[PDB]
Amino acid sequence: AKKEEELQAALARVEEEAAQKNMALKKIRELESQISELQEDLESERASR
Amino acid sequence: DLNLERSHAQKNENARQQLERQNKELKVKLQEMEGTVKSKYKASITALE
Repeated sequence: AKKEEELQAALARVEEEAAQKNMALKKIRELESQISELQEDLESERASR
Repeated sequence: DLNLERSHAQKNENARQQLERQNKELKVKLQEMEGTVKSKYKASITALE
């Protein structure tokens, strides 16, 4: 029961950590997309200048 | 008296055996309760920290 109880807690940590990792991964993709759009504006603004 | 004395001696052996049997179970319970408490609480304290 000690290892079984501790195993359930360890498994729950993976699920809890996976939830935060999913949001972090999605935020990284969203932030990366904004960097691409910002880079295009810099090149377009610099080219227009 | 010999037969009656043996009954008391035999009964004492059963009572003495129960104390010895309970001592083995008591030591096993105390040794397991310390691990189940020191482990279930140590891991939980690390998660809160």
